[PDB]
Amino acid sequence: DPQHLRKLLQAAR
Repeated sequence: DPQHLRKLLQAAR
């Protein structure tokens, strides 16, 4: 589930 890896990466500032 790489889609969520990206989502969480996108979550970090």
